[PDB]
Amino acid sequence: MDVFLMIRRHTIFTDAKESSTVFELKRIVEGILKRPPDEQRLYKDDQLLDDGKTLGECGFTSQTARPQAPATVGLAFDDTFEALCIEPFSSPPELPDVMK
Amino acid sequence: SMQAARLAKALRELGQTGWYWGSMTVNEAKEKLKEAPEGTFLIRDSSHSDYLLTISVKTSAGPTNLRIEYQDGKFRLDSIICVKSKLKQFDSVVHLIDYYVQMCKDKRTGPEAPRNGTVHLYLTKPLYTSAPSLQHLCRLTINKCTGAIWGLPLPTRLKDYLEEYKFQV
Amino acid sequence: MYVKLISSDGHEFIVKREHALTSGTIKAMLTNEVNFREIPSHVLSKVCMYFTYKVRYTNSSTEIPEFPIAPEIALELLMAANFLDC
Ligand SMILES: Cc1cc(CNC(=O)[C@H](Cc2ccc(OP(=O)(O)O)cc2)NC(=O)Cc2ccc(F)cc2)ccc1F
Repeated sequence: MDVFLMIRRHTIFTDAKESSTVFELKRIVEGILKRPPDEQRLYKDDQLLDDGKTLGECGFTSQTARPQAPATVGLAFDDTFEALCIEPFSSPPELPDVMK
Repeated sequence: SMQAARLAKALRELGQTGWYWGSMTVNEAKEKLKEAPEGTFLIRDSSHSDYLLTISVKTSAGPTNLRIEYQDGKFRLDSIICVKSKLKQFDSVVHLIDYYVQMCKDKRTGPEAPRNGTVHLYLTKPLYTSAPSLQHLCRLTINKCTGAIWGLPLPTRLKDYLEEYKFQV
Repeated sequence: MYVKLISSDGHEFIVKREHALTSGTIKAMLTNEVNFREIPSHVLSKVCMYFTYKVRYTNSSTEIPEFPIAPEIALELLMAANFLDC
């Protein structure tokens, strides 16, 4: 049922239903980001998604995207759509040798 | 006294575990543990006049219950299952737990019962009442890495928080 | 309803305002944005992950799973969790 994700752009925390459509996701980004769904594109892994399918039909499960380990998703916003660019987070420093 | 102080200290860390269930019944325990994987455990108050706390743990046969004994400032598993010399004593009931948990983690004990009579307690992961503090979820994580917290690149105040709960479960 | 949280390397995070109020230090301060200038991004992302893990599993109805914390960021995120009071 519930499936917890992370929309990341150049990151949004949210939960969704396994039966929710991919178009239903573009409506949630419209609320906060204030951009129309027609000006939106999603990219699970490196693959675009049809707005008619659901999250499960695109490979999202409550076992894969738990709240403690949420599977993340990407977004690409003039004339043409932009490219999907997501910047990783900082690198955790080296382990102190005692904790190694 | 030394007993009275160490006693209240034992319950105070028991409140920090997040897997202490206070006033709970066996039937409430049997239900909350009916679906958990083998090895899941919890600690609750005991319904016997001579016992305070009791371990409720899931096995392949279903949930079962073991009582914890207190005698002259020492915690140990119920002495009616084995000779007392084979039942290690402790100060904090949490240290008792962490010891029997870490033994199974070290594969010094398995889910099958020994045939030479010694105590057999299979414990894996605890069952939490509520999601603990993120702070506490590192105190656990850090303790699974090292027991020399005072040799860490930490502020002294943070280390004193670690020293209050030194266990790995 | 939503809040934006900024890290040291500038990474922006948008979570439910209820998810952010589990942290006590954030609750006192509530524009609808907060800049954390000591907490790097790799730590800032996990605290929000703890926020969901806290809201979803405040009830014991569902079996609470363990929160996975890698030992490398444990030192840092303990200091951050003490900052945010969560
Ligand atoms: C793990 C382990 C177990 C044993 C022997 N254990 C028992 O035979 C206990 C006795 C007991 C009963 C209540 C109790 O709770 P309380 O009295 O409130 O403390 C404490 C102990 N019987 C049961 O479990 C049967 C049962 C099961 C589910 C229920 F829903 C109700 C009852 C020896 C070694 C060992 F390694």
